[PDB]
Amino acid sequence: DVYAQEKQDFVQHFSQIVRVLTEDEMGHPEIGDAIARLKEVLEYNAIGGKYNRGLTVVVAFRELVEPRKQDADSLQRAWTVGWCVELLQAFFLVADDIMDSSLTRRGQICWYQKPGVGLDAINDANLLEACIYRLLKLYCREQPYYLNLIELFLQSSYQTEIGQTLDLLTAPQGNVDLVRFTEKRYKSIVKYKTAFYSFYLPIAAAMYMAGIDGEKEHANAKKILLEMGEFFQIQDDYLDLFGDPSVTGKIGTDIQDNKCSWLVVQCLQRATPEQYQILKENYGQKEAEKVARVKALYEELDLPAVFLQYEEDSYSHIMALIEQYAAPLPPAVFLGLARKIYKRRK
Amino acid sequence: DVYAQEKQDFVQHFSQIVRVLTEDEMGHPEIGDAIARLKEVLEYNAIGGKYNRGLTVVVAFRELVEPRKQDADSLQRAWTVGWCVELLQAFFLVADDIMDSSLTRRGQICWYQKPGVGLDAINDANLLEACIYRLLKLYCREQPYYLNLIELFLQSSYQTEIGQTLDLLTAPQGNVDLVRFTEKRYKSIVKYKTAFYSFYLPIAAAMYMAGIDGEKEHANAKKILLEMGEFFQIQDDYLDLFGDPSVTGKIGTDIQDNKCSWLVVQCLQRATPEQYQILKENYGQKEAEKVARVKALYEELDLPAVFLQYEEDSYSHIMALIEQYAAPLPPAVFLGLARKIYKRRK
Ligand SMILES: CC(C)Oc1ccc(-c2ccnc(NC(P(=O)(O)O)P(=O)(O)O)c2)cc1
Ligand SMILES: CC(C)Oc1ccc(-c2ccnc(NC(P(=O)(O)O)P(=O)(O)O)c2)cc1
Ligand SMILES: [Mg+2]
Ligand SMILES: [Mg+2]
Ligand SMILES: [Mg+2]
Ligand SMILES: [Mg+2]
Ligand SMILES: [Mg+2]
Ligand SMILES: [Mg+2]
Repeated sequence: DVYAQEKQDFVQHFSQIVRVLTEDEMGHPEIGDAIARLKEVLEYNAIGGKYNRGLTVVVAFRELVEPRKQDADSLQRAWTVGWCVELLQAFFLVADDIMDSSLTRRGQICWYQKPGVGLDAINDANLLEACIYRLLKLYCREQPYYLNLIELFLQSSYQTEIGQTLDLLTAPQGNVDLVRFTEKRYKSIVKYKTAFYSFYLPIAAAMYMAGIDGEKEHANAKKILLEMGEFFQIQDDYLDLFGDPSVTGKIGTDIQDNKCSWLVVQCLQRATPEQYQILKENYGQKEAEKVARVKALYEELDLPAVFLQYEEDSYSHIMALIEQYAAPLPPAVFLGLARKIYKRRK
Repeated sequence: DVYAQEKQDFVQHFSQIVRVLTEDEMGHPEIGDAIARLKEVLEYNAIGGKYNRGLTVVVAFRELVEPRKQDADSLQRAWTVGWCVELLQAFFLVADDIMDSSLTRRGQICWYQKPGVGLDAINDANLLEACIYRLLKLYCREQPYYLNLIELFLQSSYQTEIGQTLDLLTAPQGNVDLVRFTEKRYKSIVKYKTAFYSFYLPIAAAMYMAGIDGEKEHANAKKILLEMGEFFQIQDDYLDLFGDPSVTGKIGTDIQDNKCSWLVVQCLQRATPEQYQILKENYGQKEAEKVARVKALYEELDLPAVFLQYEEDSYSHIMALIEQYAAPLPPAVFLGLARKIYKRRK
């Protein structure tokens, strides 16, 4: 609703972000070709997703700062920092698509699959990460929350990389890992790989920008936001397989990649010993017929209906956590975000 | 000399660095497997090089801080920050070896070529980068130079990535780029990809730790150190091809990878029109016979002797820059480093 509202406004600011990041081109002409590559990287990889994280920073900021303190420069810093969380996302996805052997992202061929790009996209991804701290320095360097924001982005990156490491370790190519795909492990993976940077980070950044820096306040927000991020990753796994690629913009790879998906964890909890064999013989391999076999098993087990029920119960639980932990922050802060992702198809 | 001295001391501290980075394992057992992977990454990828950058931080620190201000904690911070520049190096090399299709590094198979690793090494490389800011926070957070060090590492990373981008852009696979391999372009590539992080960064970090933060002082040091780093990269290119892989620990790939190497730039300046054709038909391709053809051309052109002369003249020039710009810093600071790299065979 409020997200829907701010969406055109937020995307319109992207041209300024690009302009400012590429403005070193007059002062140091010797790096002109690299800066033209950076602009190409930014245009391809920072546009076309939902902008949920960047929008959350902007919306939260507006709801947390007294309107009389929202002058032009303040607002600009807020949307700049929203764009930083978007650049973080861009960095992670570019690299992740290489590591997951993915084909499409946000409705187009993955950056690394473009002819002429390939593993150069590794450097590209890191340049996106570098842009975050260039923007923080250009816009927020004089603010009392500058160090807090730097440390929050760096810590958020580390936690996300640790998540990514548990993701890759639980999914060896070439090895059947069924014994490792447990509820407990799944929760640990998604807490680190998705929830810190996609839920806690944007709200925490707007909190620090609003001068809300207390540990108790951050720990309360974190309780809501981490559970929100677990739920969002369960949706992401559901969408990898049962989503429409023309709506989600991406082709699924979790089964081929041997991933500890929410779907395989649920499959294992309900599997007969015979169906367990079907999973063991078919999971984590590149053959289309083996992937289809696993999908048919999930459908045979009513997993889409089980996903609908989990989502209702978990949404109710997040709503209870908001009732417990939102204060003294406006509940709308957390609700706008829950409503943006409840029942999402992309 | 002084580097030779501090080398066993510096390497001995690596076990503490590992211990402290892996100490989150008692508090959050859920990330234990990721932290065991991080230790494996650190042990494989942070050990076995020359430790020139880490040692430079330690040596410079000792020479810049009054001995009476060098207490146990101070020294520990200094070697910790030396280890940060080593982790930066580890991050860059792991990723670079993927992008360059390299085989060996520091005397062993490149991390990404280890069976079971492959493109997971992308996440590994970034975890190494994350460790830098974890160590800065654990050891330097209360110091007046904390922000300065954070911003120096982040800026140094960005400049190095911009260098890497000019390197990749000047070396397209599958395309003959001979027209782009100019003196001017070469100097711009190596200034950004090597000189800022390998020469300016360690000395600048020890300067900031010694409370030397003035812009004029940093700009003078930079003049010496950037020229030093250009010269060091010219040596690196010379070693890619004419070095002993059992001494350098790495197999060369510049000719196969179509790189704007110092050697190809020199080859082009002296080539007859016929030899230019030999280069055009043979450079930037994977065939062993084509690589050998290019090497024979370089040897036919006395390029090893031309490298010896350039090195003498450039070393003399760096020495002149030290005479002009060292003050008020001890010249030994820059000389120890020049002497560590003059005439190096690895
Ligand atoms: C350094 C870089 C390799 O680190 C990361 C890169 C990407 C990610 C990450 C986190 C959460 N989601 C994704 N992508 C999703 P997605 O491909 O969009 O479905 P996942 O592959 O987890 O299902 C990537 C985490 C860390
Ligand atoms: C994000 C990551 C991809 O960025 C970088 C990674 C590595 C480098 C870099 C800088 C200087 N030297 C190297 N390696 C050398 P080397 O392989 O050791 O001979 P080069 O391939 O330039 O000849 C790598 C620069 C940036
Ligand atoms: Mg993934
Ligand atoms: Mg993925
Ligand atoms: Mg997914
Ligand atoms: Mg390279
Ligand atoms: Mg290389
Ligand atoms: Mg080299």
